[PDB]
Amino acid sequence: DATLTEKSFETDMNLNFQNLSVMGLRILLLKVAGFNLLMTLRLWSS
Repeated sequence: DATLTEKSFETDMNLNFQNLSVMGLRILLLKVAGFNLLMTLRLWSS
């Protein structure tokens, strides 16, 4: 029950290339993990 933690830097700040950087990285991570990593790790530690 919490927001994991803080950092004050790990944001998106969409605007130019940075947008595709944070967005593209998060979108891919979920596209590669949502159906692969999350499946493997589910049985394999970490």
